[PDB]
Amino acid sequence: XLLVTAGLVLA
Amino acid sequence: XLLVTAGLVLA
Amino acid sequence: MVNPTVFFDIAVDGEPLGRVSFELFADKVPKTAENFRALSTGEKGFGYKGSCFHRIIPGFMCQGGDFTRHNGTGGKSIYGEKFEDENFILKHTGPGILSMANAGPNTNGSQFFICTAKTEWLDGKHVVFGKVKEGMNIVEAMERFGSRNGKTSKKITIADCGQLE
Amino acid sequence: MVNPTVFFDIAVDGEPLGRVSFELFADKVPKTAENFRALSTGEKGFGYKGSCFHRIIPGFMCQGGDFTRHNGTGGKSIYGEKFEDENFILKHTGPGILSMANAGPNTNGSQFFICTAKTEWLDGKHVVFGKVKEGMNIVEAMERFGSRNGKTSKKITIADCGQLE
Amino acid sequence: TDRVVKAVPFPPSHRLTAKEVFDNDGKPRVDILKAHLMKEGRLEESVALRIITEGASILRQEKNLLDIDAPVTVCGDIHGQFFDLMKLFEVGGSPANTRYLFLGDYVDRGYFSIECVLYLWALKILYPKTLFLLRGNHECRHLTEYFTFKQECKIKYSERVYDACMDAFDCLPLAALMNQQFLCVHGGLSPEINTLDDIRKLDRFKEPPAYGPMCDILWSDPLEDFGNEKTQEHFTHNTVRGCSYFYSYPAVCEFLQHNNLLSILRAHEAQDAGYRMYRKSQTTGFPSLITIFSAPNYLDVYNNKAAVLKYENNVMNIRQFNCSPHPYWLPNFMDVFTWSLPFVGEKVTEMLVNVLNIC
Amino acid sequence: MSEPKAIDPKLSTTDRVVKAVPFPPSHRLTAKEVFDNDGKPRVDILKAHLMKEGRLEESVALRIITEGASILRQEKNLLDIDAPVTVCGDIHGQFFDLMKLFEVGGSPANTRYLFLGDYVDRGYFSIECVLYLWALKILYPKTLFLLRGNHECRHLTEYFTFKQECKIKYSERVYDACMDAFDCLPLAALMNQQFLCVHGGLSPEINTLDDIRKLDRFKEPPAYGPMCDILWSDPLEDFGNEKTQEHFTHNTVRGCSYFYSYPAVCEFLQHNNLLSILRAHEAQDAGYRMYRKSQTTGFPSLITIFSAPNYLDVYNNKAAVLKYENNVMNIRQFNCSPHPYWLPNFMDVFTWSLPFVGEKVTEMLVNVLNIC
Amino acid sequence: SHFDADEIKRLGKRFKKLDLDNSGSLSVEEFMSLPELQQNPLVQRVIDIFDTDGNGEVDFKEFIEGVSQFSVKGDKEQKLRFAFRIYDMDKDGYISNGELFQVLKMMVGNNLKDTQLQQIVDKTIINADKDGDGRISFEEFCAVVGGLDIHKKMVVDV
Amino acid sequence: MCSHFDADEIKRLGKRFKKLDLDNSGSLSVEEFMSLPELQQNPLVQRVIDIFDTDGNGEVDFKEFIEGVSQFSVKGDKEQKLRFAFRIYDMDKDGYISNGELFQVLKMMVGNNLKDTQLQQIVDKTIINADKDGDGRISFEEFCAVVGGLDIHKKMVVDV
Ligand SMILES: [Ca+2]
Ligand SMILES: [Ca+2]
Ligand SMILES: [Ca+2]
Ligand SMILES: [Ca+2]
Ligand SMILES: [Ca+2]
Ligand SMILES: [Ca+2]
Ligand SMILES: [Ca+2]
Ligand SMILES: [Ca+2]
Ligand SMILES: [Fe+3]
Ligand SMILES: [Fe+3]
Ligand SMILES: [Zn+2]
Ligand SMILES: [Zn+2]
Repeated sequence: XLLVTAGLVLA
Repeated sequence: XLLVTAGLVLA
Repeated sequence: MVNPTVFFDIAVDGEPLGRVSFELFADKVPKTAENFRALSTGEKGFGYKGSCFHRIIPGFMCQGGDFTRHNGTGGKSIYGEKFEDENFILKHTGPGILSMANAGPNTNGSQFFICTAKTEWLDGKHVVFGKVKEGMNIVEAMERFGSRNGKTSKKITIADCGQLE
Repeated sequence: MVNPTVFFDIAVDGEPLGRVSFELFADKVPKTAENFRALSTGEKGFGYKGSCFHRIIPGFMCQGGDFTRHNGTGGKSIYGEKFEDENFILKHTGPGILSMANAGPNTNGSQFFICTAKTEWLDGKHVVFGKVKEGMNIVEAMERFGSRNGKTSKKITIADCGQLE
Repeated sequence: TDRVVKAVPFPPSHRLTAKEVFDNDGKPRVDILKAHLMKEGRLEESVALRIITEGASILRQEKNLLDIDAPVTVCGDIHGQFFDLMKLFEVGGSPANTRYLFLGDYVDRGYFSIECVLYLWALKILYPKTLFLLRGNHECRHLTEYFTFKQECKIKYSERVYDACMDAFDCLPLAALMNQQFLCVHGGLSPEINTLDDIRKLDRFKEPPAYGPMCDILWSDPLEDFGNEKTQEHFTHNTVRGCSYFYSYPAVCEFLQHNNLLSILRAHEAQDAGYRMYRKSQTTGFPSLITIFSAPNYLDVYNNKAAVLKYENNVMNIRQFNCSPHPYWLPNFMDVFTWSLPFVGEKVTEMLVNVLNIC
Repeated sequence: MSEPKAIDPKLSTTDRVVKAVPFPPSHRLTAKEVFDNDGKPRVDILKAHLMKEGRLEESVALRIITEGASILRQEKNLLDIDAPVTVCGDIHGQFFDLMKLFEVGGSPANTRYLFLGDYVDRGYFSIECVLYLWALKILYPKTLFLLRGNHECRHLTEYFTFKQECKIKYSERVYDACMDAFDCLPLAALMNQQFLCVHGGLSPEINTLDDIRKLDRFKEPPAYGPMCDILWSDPLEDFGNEKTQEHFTHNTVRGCSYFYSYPAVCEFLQHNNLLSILRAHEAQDAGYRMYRKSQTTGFPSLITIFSAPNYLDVYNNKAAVLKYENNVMNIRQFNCSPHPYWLPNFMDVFTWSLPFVGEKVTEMLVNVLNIC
Repeated sequence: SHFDADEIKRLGKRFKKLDLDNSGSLSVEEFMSLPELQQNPLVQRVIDIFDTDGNGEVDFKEFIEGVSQFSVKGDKEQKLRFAFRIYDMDKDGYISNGELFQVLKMMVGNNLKDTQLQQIVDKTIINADKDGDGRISFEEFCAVVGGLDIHKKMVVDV
Repeated sequence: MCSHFDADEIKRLGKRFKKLDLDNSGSLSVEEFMSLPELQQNPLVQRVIDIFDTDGNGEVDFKEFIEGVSQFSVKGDKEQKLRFAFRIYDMDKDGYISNGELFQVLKMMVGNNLKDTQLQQIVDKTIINADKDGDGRISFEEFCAVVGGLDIHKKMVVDV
């Protein structure tokens, strides 16, 4: 989808 | 403080 | 849109105080609103009928819906377990907002609270599914029986509950 | 009130594109603002001078602030570890918003992100600490060098970071 | 086995054959295909190419401007969201006793784009004079190369199943004339399109150019100030989309009168309520433009509702519906190994270089 | 039979998981550690102990309360103070935030103070706030000044946590001692012949400054009347936007007292020739709220100063102290400071955990027997 | 002393259904089977109190003796002795500052911060430890939780 | 000889072993590793102990400490660095990553940022889109038939 993570980028 | 929990009421 | 309306007939130590009706925002929170509705009807065999409001903190809220333990520790949903926090579209804007009570993230059962004032700090933490339609006077009347820790002086119960329309 | 402002002189492959001014909210978020301002001056050895913008998605944000690995998995805070989510007071208004990236709840590091659109779904999940004060034309320029993947065709970098008032 | 969460469905290994999908008449069984596609089930690579080509050949023989007759149920963007398509057919009615008009964008954004093609195309074969499909701006190669439909087709099937879709998407009609009152496009108008005879004499069967009449049909949007025109001028440049134009109220409220049309029914843009009715044409009291969005909770992030638009008995019914549950996929359809290794490669190295910190 | 033995270095630790956090002292400060030879309190030695959640001996705690109660007794209802003053609002038991206001406002050794009430309730370090402020009032009798808030009575302290606080940390004797000392707290304050400083506000029964002087203090605040209204009155929600003119209206929010409007305030300021009325009582987001300025001067006719940041651990408000010197009113602002956790109503972890423990165990066993 | 076979027969049938490998001894997996026992904070703790031999696994003699403290025909002193053992991890008859914390982080989880949970664990000991040893006994536990009617809710039907 | 390190390399890491050894037993426990600053905030710490165990006893001795950190040298290879990376997704070391093992290792890293039902869905699909043989688990032949192109091995290097 539309997220801003550090390492495991999700949907 | 002012919380709404079910079992362990906090501050 | 076609949002259900449930009713609560309040009773102070057996004696009626009044009736509070809620609009369940099933349009914005379908799974969470169906839970409250089905428990108000008692179609699943269990529910809000007879249960008490164990925690009333005047100037804050009225917590209830613990039909298994009546003290805050219990309560169950119609989904067997304890369902997930559906969404947080709706905020605790002000007095009258009906919202779910949890034991942290994704632990929604039956217990809920009715805000008597604006509670913004609960946004993103608790799921809002309804508001008081008619009967805010009764919720204000319920307030007069509370205390700081929430323990009620006289036992306030939901003597009758169901669905309107 | 007496809020610290910092800058970012963007460089595409090597050549200058312009600066972006950032008003930090030390008033709303004290610790989180200092975690950006400290790495913006580079007063701990490691800073935002010579840093890469790994993920850039159009109509979303500009993720950057990773220097220990430059791919997205690294970065470290000024507290010698990875700090806690300060508070979720400020929301994602729309374009210009500067918020903290994380690896989940209470996992805040050195990595941040600048918004190019309204990102309300990240409220209560990411800690907002700043807004673009001046230089929004420079951010809209960095935007067009990205993709759906987040991949940067021409490697966008930060080469000059400091402080104003 | 070692399977932890056992209650969740396991995608069927079995890929459906030509016998199971099709019949001896050549009519596909949509209900046998539906329940399979819902369990994340795939098809035999040749029968997937047969549903597309047979359905592409049926769209080729159809003209540029289709003439749809009332009662119809107009849908907007489906955007990969298959599980939200099954719900759309329930609020709108069964494809047997209900006529349909989709305005485009079946692919991209949502991670189930190929299923939305296979079901709609299977429905196009079985009901050719009932189920009508148009062309949206995402039905081109450049927007599927950039977005997620190419990467979907490679992974779920082959790049040849993609070239089947790309050949079928060019056979898709641009506009629709619904009950001699409505012009139905994806985006909207064009300054190069004055009358309805400007849509009929166009070379379709090609990839939409960066400009031109074909582009503007699928790409155009109304002004954000549609009604309040302090700054007039009919057609301005579309800054939000990049290419194409913007159409103001007097640009629409003159196209209508010039062609005896009532209103324009479009999609393209994301709408919070699932639709949006714009400023009324003061000749009829009917909204000059209505946008219809059929993708609810678009990108699992905007909590938008979706609406469908059914016109029956001189009454326009706008029916709203909510998001249905769907299976998870990582971005770009990447496997856990490709997603997790860059994290392992550092969270083992940031452990070992931090074991050499003590001395 | 000595022989020095060899011990295990891995067994030389304690069970305590979060070793980094301080354990509150077991030592109770004596009169010899709190008080000097001249009878002067050692405030810097007190600060250092209370900030670590350390208690005093029940006897010396009483000495600090009674000694300061005796100094407040000899003071008038309406105090006479002058510039340079640093006016403070509600504290509501937020001790570690009272410690911060003494930095932003200045040390009590060279700075003049005026607290508008509400030292107790809501915050869980109220007895530490009384014990410090009273100690300051013994050491600086004419510099530090304390007023009476609506919470400085036995009605609100028995409903809220103050009585329980005293009972858990010290005893009920210290509560009773605090209650008489609270009676001895002055109601108003005339500051630099220009200002009138109270907790709540005005009263329909208070027309001049001579009214407050003749008022009988030294009692538990009444349900009706002047002394009650000094402590409870809030300004009418719309101040300057009053459509139907009235002077005092029944305060529906509080449930007692009255509401006061602008033609009720600008009326009082002329018959008494005062500049403004500084109050507290109402929680402000910015820690202050300057109301409608009287066009005859240009200075706010009311101020409402609130000195409790992140009120009730959740409001996320700033707090403001109020400095005044050389005809300029300086509104300093400050945020929250960390403070230790306490369970609601000072309860222990056993009375808090057992109802949940009782349940989570019963439901483990009733869902292991009822599965067949 | 034993009980009555009516209830023990029912317990035994339910015990056999829970015995996957039919050994008698139930492991971590042989308990984390049921959907209402996997997402509950005190499973591991109730297992360790049932295990009267310390092998890490529960058998029949123990499955009986554990639900015996919970049976309808129980007593106050018997029920609270179990409540005490939820916190007393190493079974020495004394709850420590580390044992008390661990059990509470099992319950409150992430809803309270570590420093915040430690502060209230430190404070419970200060106010409840009469002998001054830094730890809490059964006598010091009952002097706290004796006034409340907790014993009436720790009942199950067999 | 199949080992890597030489003279001054093994001598330098011998000075780093006595400092990590609190009880000076000669064997490093897990409760000896988690006392360091940047290790309690790392999901894969227990992994770089269970794999660093040539015997399996919970304690990482000096033989296993030299042999483990040996794959993290500039003198390490491709077939070797991805072999260790394969052993991360395998907790029991049977040389085959089973359906639910992958789940456990990913939850160690992802946790509650993905719902229970979500992680299992992508796992059941990663296997169906990579398990060519159809055994219901992934070997080192199939794991390499996927990741052996993104080249993460050039970064799995520390210094002696
Ligand atoms: Ca067994
Ligand atoms: Ca046993
Ligand atoms: Ca113990
Ligand atoms: Ca003891
Ligand atoms: Ca050792
Ligand atoms: Ca070993
Ligand atoms: Ca394995
Ligand atoms: Ca395999
Ligand atoms: Fe679209
Ligand atoms: Fe107050
Ligand atoms: Zn479109
Ligand atoms: Zn007050």
